[PDB]
Amino acid sequence: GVQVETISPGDGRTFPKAGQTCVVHYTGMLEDGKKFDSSRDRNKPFKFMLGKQEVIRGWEEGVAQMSVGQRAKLTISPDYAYGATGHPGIIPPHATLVFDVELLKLE
Amino acid sequence: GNEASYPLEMCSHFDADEIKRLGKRFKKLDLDNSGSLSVEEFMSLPELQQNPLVQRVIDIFDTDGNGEVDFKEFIEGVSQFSVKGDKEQKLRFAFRIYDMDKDGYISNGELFQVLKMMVGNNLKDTQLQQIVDKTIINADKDGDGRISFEEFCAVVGGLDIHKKMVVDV
Amino acid sequence: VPFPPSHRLTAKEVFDNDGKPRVDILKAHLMKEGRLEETVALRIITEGASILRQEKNLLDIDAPVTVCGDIHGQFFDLMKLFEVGGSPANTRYLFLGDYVDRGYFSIECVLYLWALKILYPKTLFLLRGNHECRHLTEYFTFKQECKIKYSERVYDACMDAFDCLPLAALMNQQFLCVHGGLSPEINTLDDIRKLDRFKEPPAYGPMCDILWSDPLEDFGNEKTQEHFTHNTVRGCSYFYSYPAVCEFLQHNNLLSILRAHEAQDAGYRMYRKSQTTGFPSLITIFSAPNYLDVYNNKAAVLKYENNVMNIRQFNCSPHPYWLPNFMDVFTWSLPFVGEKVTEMLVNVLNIC
Ligand SMILES: C=CC[C@@H]1/C=C(\C)C[C@H](C)C[C@H](OC)[C@H]2O[C@@](O)(C(=O)C(=O)N3CCCC[C@H]3C(=O)O[C@H](/C(C)=C/[C@@H]3CC[C@@H](O)[C@H](OC)C3)[C@H](C)[C@@H](O)CC1=O)[C@H](C)C[C@@H]2OC
Ligand SMILES: *C(=O)CCCCCCCCCCCCC
Ligand SMILES: [Ca+2]
Ligand SMILES: [Ca+2]
Ligand SMILES: [Ca+2]
Ligand SMILES: [Ca+2]
Ligand SMILES: [Fe+3]
Ligand SMILES: [Zn+2]
Repeated sequence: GVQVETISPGDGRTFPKAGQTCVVHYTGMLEDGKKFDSSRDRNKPFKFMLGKQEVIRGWEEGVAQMSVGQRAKLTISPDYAYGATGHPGIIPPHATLVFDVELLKLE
Repeated sequence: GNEASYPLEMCSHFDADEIKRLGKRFKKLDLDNSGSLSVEEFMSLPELQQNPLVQRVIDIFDTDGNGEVDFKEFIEGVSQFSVKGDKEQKLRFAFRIYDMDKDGYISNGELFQVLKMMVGNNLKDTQLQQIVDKTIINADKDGDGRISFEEFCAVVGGLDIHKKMVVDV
Repeated sequence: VPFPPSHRLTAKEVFDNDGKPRVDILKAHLMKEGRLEETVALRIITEGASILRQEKNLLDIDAPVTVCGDIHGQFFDLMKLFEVGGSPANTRYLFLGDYVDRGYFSIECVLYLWALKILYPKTLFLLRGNHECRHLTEYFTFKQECKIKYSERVYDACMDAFDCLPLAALMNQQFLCVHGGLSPEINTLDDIRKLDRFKEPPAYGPMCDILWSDPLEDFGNEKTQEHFTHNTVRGCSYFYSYPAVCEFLQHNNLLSILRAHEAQDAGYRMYRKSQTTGFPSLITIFSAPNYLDVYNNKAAVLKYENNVMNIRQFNCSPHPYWLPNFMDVFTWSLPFVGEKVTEMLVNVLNIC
């Protein structure tokens, strides 16, 4: 699964809808918390848009559960992420990834 | 196309029925019924919109270089992805995704253009340019400042990406 | 966008006739993402290592001194640090460790700092940090970095050099300067002196603690007054208390414990002060601004002179982009290229 634990509030009413472009800043980490990437590294907010299968499952199911301005910890499981194949160069096989995601804007 | 004309000769992994099946696909796809197939017609259906590689695939398939994918090219093309397809023809296909002008070498500019195509605005151009420069500085083993198939495969060859470039026909 | 210079600096370019490195030539080259000849790089590392090897576990440093915290491979912020703290040419420096990992410019940091140590062996001091070891560098991106930019030969050289790094510093007969902090098995300065420094830090013990300790998350308003407790954060070493620090201080007649090891949003942290002296019992100095490019923190350097501890703050500086783990654009883009290319065909075939 993708377990969401809030870090910062946001308006508890404006959640993202399918087709809507979610503008976010994230910092991905391995289960031990060791960071592996972040949009802050590029000072570029990662923009993807719900529904259209543009991110791993954990993100679709997780970022949907977030309100604008909310900063939360999505704890995604391999099957909802990169599974046993992992991802060449960054993600080791059978890995649980914790994402600190901050829903910035919607467009 | 639907009807007659003289013989199409091709080379592939496909058996008599797989070609028939693919033949029917190419049929629906034909839209204007010209026998060939163009980007406008490929762009025709639902999930060929935000697939940044669609015009790339068309150009690799377009072996005779005339803008359209004819049946022979359609078969030859999809055959690279057939199961029974060898890992090498798949990595060669991959090389062709970056090697825009088909001259056998991935140049700095091509690598930047192909990547920008998929990344869009998720990376600043200076960032993308910086990492393109550093990848070529390191993989360029032979010296000419442009990546050949030999060098591509030296960096990529051990990745299992090709094990997924497989479609059912 | 600028391109990294292909010309690798040679011995005669980096070292002058007196065998003195030309840190100015080095700085300029490194900043453009320039590389040295593996042999030159190795000479810098190895010659600095020889100097460090001769120094004592606990250095004896006189004020004036600019004390600096974690650097973490943020080479371009290391350049700003020197602007704020003063030229090494006329300013005494003391670094508290953690020169590598996190930042993708760790080798340029060791090379510039080692050359600077060769150049100012008696005014620029480097202390050991928990990251200057094998287990952490293999875990994080330093080993991978040495392999991408140079080779494992350079890496091994750094490892053996790191084993030569002093463990602590007694600054102005007043402060105990270390990277992590106190240890249950270190109750006096002699306890540090009697340690064997030349090795990979043990899984536990005095040397481990010095490099790994942290004050309790509640270094003042505690209810217990337990001196040392296991550090659940670090998965090793301890957490030390205000009474613990006040006990070490009184016992060894020290003013305060200056250290780093912990990110600070203001680049520093003054802890609960001594009821006798109106001075903080502990000080954390952190010299890596915008840590991990994530934390939006300021960095800082302690400047101690004429009985005045002045803290200078500084902000982040621009730096080139490296994909996560030095991964190349091909390895980076391929899985996506495969996915989409296959998806186009799946979609194309599914029209029947
Ligand atoms: C041409 C360049 C490639 C192209 C790159 C970009 C647009 C730049 C963009 C900021 C990505 C980062 O680049 C710095 C980097 O982000 C990670 O670090 C990361 O934080 C992560 O997990 N993210 C990113 C944010 C959305 C969630 C998730 C994801 O869903 O990512 C997607 C992903 C990797 C899905 C895989 C694809 C293969 C399938 O087989 C697998 O199915 C199991 C799932 C991303 C968005 C792909 O659509 C696009 C790309 O890959 C990955 C660890 C690796 C990835 O680099 C590759
Ligand atoms: C239009 O221009 C022709 C497109 C139709 C092609 C289908 C041909 C069927 C091929 C099946 C024979 C198997 C060959 C070994
Ligand atoms: Ca047509
Ligand atoms: Ca054609
Ligand atoms: Ca080319
Ligand atoms: Ca070449
Ligand atoms: Fe640190
Ligand atoms: Zn540390």
